[PDB]
Amino acid sequence: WLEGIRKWYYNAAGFNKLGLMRDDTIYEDDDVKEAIRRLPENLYNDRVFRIKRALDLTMRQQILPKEQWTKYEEDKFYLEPYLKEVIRERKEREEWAKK
Amino acid sequence: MTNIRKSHPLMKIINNAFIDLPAPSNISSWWNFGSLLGICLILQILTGLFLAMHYTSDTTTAFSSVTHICRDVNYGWVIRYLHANGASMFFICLFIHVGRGLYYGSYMFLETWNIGVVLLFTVMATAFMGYVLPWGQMSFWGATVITNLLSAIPYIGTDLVEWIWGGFSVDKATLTRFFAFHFILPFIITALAAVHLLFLHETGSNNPTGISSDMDKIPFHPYYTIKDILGALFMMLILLILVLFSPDLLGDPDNYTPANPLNTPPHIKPEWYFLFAYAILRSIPNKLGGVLALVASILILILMPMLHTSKQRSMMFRPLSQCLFWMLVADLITLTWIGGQPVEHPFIIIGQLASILYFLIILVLMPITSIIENNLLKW
Amino acid sequence: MTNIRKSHPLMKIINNAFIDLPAPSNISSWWNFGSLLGICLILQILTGLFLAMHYTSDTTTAFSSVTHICRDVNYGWVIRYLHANGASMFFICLFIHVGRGLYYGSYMF
Amino acid sequence: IWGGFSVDKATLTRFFAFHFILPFIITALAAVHLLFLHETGSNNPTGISSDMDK
Amino acid sequence: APTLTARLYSLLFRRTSTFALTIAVGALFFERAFDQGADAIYEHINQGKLWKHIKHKYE
Amino acid sequence: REFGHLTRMRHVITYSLSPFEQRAFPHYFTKGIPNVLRRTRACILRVAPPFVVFYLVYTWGTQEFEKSKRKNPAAYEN
Amino acid sequence: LSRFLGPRYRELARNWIPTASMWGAVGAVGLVWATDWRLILDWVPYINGKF
Amino acid sequence: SHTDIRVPDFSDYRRAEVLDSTKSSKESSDARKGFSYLITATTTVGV
Amino acid sequence: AYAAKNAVSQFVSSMSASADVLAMSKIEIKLSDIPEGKNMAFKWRGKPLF
Amino acid sequence: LVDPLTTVREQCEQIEKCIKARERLELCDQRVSSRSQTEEDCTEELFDFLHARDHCVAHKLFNSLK
Amino acid sequence: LELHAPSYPWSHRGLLSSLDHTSIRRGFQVYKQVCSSCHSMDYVAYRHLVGVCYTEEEAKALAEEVEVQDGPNEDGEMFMRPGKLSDYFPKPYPNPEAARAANNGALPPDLSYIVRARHGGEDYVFSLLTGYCEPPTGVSLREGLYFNPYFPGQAIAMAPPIYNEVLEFDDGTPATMSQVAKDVCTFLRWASEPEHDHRKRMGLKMLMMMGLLLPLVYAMKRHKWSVLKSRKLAYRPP
Ligand code: HEC
Ligand code: HEM
Ligand code: HEM
Ligand code: HEM
Ligand code: HEM
Repeated sequence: WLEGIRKWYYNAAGFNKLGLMRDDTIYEDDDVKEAIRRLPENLYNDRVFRIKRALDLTMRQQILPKEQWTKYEEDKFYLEPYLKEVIRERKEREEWAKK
Repeated sequence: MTNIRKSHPLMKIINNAFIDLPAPSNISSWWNFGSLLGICLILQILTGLFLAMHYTSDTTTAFSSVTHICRDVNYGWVIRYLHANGASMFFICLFIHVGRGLYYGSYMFLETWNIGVVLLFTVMATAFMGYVLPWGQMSFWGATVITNLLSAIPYIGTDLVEWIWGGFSVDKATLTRFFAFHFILPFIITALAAVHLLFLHETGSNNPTGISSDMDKIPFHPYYTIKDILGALFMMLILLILVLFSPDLLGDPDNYTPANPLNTPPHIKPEWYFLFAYAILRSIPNKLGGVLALVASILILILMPMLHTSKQRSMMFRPLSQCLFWMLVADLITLTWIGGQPVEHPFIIIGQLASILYFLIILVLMPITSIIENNLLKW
Repeated sequence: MTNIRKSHPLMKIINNAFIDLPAPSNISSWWNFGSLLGICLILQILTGLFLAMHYTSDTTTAFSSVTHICRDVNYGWVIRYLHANGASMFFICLFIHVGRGLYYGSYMF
Repeated sequence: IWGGFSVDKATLTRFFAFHFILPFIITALAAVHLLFLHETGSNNPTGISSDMDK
Repeated sequence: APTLTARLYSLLFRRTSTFALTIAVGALFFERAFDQGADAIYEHINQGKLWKHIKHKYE
Repeated sequence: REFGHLTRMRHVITYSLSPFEQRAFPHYFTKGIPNVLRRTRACILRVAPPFVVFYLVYTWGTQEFEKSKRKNPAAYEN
Repeated sequence: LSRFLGPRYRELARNWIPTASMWGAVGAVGLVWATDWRLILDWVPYINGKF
Repeated sequence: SHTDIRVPDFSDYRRAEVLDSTKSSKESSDARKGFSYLITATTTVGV
Repeated sequence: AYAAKNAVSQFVSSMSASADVLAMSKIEIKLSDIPEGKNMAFKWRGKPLF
Repeated sequence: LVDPLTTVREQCEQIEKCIKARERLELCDQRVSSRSQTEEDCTEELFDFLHARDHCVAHKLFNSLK
Repeated sequence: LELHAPSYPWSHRGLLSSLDHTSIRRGFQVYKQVCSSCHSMDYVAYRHLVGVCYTEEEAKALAEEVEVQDGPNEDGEMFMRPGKLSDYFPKPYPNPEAARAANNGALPPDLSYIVRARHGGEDYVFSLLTGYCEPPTGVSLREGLYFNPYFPGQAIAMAPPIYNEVLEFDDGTPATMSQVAKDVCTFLRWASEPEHDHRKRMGLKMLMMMGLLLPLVYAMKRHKWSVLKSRKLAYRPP
């Protein structure tokens, strides 16, 4: 039901077409930058290569072959725990600042 | 020894600015419109300086001076129509540029975006004052209405309006003032462009994907230089087609009758670029409300960064936001069309609906849709 | 945190130019004529802009326009004579600066 | 330069346009001037390097 | 055998000085060829509708 | 932001052939045309519909305005 | 916004409020004087000697 | 692992003259450079 | 502050309406010339007058 | 001297669009003339006829002109 | 209500076509002999005719035909002189109000930019020149006003000015009303845009030159970018 429309949006958004994953496309604010610098090196190198390949594909206005597109289930939110921890720590610092 | 390009101070600045500036490899043709704006500004400055060598700003001689430029001056017609159509090309490229900024989330570069809004205001003022200079019927009466719009401001109001007019109504003082201001403003625009480029270089350039491209950067000199030259050639193709094949396509014919303060032209409309704001103004009946709406139409670009609720910078991977963005573009086209058309029964309601939809799309629909998208992507 | 004067780019340039610029402690009053020239240039620009709001470049109306500025524009005479005499002050400061450069070997730059 | 056989209306209009535009070029050249000056600092009256006493 | 492009590169494209002269000399002749060619086309399209064509009658 | 220290990247290998030893327009039509059609197919679903609405409104607005200008016979009837 | 809705921020606000009020007074006087706004100056003693 | 990697094939893009792997590029170097620089030269003439 | 007020005021009033323009504030219309039933129009304040 | 515009104009009256418009113009002219005191005019119907006529006239008039 | 002018197949309408200077020559004759007693071409001078529709000797003769006031002679008296090339076309009426008083208070416009100023261009002018029709029923034109379905308001203040055989073209062309209208409209088109011929010539030149350059610049751009276009990438984690 909801998973149907979410899967629709996943296909509608093209980051699977470029071989990217959802966390690769997040906007790099300060929290995102801290989360990135907290990534383990394997995850970090995978991220940079994915983004480089995507930028290359967009440069030539081409898309990755259909079999190599990311799968909605296979997509893994590598950055989510680190980003959540960064956000939680920032929230605590703000809360201490409040009073 | 050292490389002169790196070492020498002025050459160092030029090198970092244009030669060896790290640029993303994937920026598309939409990014060429900034360099196209620069070329348009330079062409306008040269063209207007050469026009001013033959233009006298007195009301008795202004229209006769433009006729002298068109007829007697060697290749004067080429220059005059290059200027007139270059203004339209400037505004086309500005609209496309701001559209690119909205679509690809380039507004996150806060200072660059704000300096850009300031530049848009300056360019619009420059064009509005410049259109008065030929002193045709349309020039005089458009100036009358647009300056009379300022009377809606409470208190200062009439005082400010007459101060700008230099008198009770638009007259010789206003024409000369507009000539002087139209001369000086492009140079301020040129300086603000340098400020704009500085702020952008602080943060680099955004890519169509919207993801940081520090991993994939290419030197500007060996690539985007020839790309921008190709874009400039295409722009010259379009502009020269306008200048030569259809010289009076984007201009109202009623600017060729000398201005008569005692007779209103059959229709009073601003130039095509101002038409959407003219329609927005006409939509609201109250004068002060119309002026505030006209100001807000442009100032909403200031609020655009604050209204960004999506987790993805660009709309490339936001299909619903893409649909809303193209609805906004169609709405702007509709507003232009309404502004061209007279204020009668069919067009009044269309204009009101278009204005409401424009503000709604920018303020409420786009942020809510972005939030829905984030929820869809399991954020 | 960082000081905005030293970190914001436009403010950084302005600071390095005329706030934290290391200047010699013994420069004389002959080293004020450069800033005087800059002030003169800004004054000439402002005054000429206000003059041009009433100046017409046609031969039939040039002299009449200058007379109109002198007699009819409110405080027009102040602006006009400010321009005319500011040009002379401009060249006074230019000559003095050239002389300072010759005398103190500033031409080595 | 005259725009004609002698000084006349054309020359007057050209001189107005040039007299308008040139001061801004003067400002740009002055900016370059100050840049080059700041590259090497400012000479003091004694003519000796004043880095100790800045 | 050296191709025509190969001969050009050695003879006049290898050194920018020769490369620049070829452009400059080429620019001179191209202008005289393009302009004459352009006018002939414009004259042919507008044959009998221009003063040059109809000048003989009134002179 | 100089070129040397932009970011940190590891174990990425790029092979790039010279401009002179490769064709400027490899498969410009053979592969370009199918790629354009693919790009058009994806984009037209989103870009076009908003503009289609404008064409309807433009047509309806022009028709309605012309209808208003036309005389009402009932007004001059009786 | 919710970040700044805190008691310490209220304390800072109270601390700077008199200063803000004084700056507002400076601005008001500046405006009235620069424009020579007669509406306000009319009441002002010995400034009413003008106009 | 340096030996493991091998340069990918670029034949689809390689110009016909330098497609052959048994022919030294020096013979066709002048031809190819002449082609490109001719394009540039005619561009500059028009400009 | 006093000097700056003086200078800026002088420049802004230079942008204000000039004496010649203020001279034409009022007009003298010849009623006798105007024929009955005709809306003879004039330029008053640089604006059309009916 | 027969003016070509006169001849070309006649040719529209044969055309059906001119035929229908002319009949509408004639009828509306009758109604206005019949009514003693009416504000109605034939201008709107006249334009329909002239618009149809002139459009036909434009295509062929210049051929006769020389 | 308004009636738009039809798109007549003008010779100059072609993207690369221009004005027939034979028609321009006949058009000036219509203006000089008919639309000159009213309407004043201030911005067109006899010297402009030198390279368009009459030769220099012919232009000098035409200029000499009319008489023009000259500057103050000794004793400061204005005097008439034979005329010269530098003189612009004479204005029939001394002042606009004199022109109004001589035409039922209807200022005759300046033919100079009449084409570029009125929507529809030469098509409109032709339509209103050859459009004067009988007033429809219920219309009561004020005396001194004439019925023209193309003039805004359909109440023009000039009587049909172009009737068959109104003038005699020196070229021998039969002076029909439509022929006269076409000639005068071509002349007005030239007057509004004297650069028309050179404009089309420069259009042809820029078209051909851009057709040359854009492919060449594009080839250069693709040649420079091909390094990236063909670039291959590989990820080799240890
Ligand atoms: C004598 C007086 C004449 C003659 C012989 C012609 N015209 Fe012109 N005209 C005249 C007057 C006094 C007016 C006023 C009517 C009005 O108020 O519109 C006009 C009108 C025109 C117009 C339209 C003006 C406008 O609406 O902008 C045009 C385009 C025009 N007249 C041109 C024209 C041409 C091409 C003629 C013969 C070939 C011609 N006129 C005859 C005065 C007079
Ligand atoms: C005379 C007016 C202007 C000039 C000369 C100008 C120039 C430029 C140039 C050269 C760039 C470099 C990138 C590119 O070219 O795409 C740029 C980028 C940018 N400009 Fe401006 N611009 C102008 C107006 C504006 C306006 C009106 C806005 C916003 C309302 C704006 C906001 C931006 C933004 C957001 C970018 C970022 C582009 C990116 O992310 O790569 N500019 N501008
Ligand atoms: C850089 C941005 C500029 C824009 C957008 C601009 C825009 C315009 C426009 C729209 C007109 C009216 C054209 C017409 O209807 O005839 C005009 C006229 C004019 N402009 Fe500019 N202009 C610019 C720069 C300049 C500069 C730097 C000068 C310097 C002198 C200048 C001098 C003139 C003059 C003299 C005219 C009157 C001549 C004429 O209208 O043909 N312009 N300008
Ligand atoms: C409008 C004209 C000018 C402006 C606005 C200008 C501006 C300045 C300024 C602001 C300074 C720094 C202040 C100072 O050193 O006193 C300076 C210094 C200097 N200027 Fe000028 N200047 C102008 C004309 C000239 C001329 C005509 C020359 C030489 C022919 C010149 C050569 C120099 C030199 C050599 C210095 C270095 C002085 C030192 O280091 O002690 N400038 N200029
Ligand atoms: C370094 C800057 C400048 C210098 C040295 C300079 C010099 C002069 C001089 C010597 C005069 C003659 C005044 C007289 O005879 O009374 C003059 C007149 C004038 N200048 Fe400038 N000028 C400068 C900048 C400008 C600028 C920036 C403008 C306009 C934006 C301008 C516009 C005028 C005008 C309108 C006049 C006529 C004033 C009159 O007739 O008395 N000038 N200028």
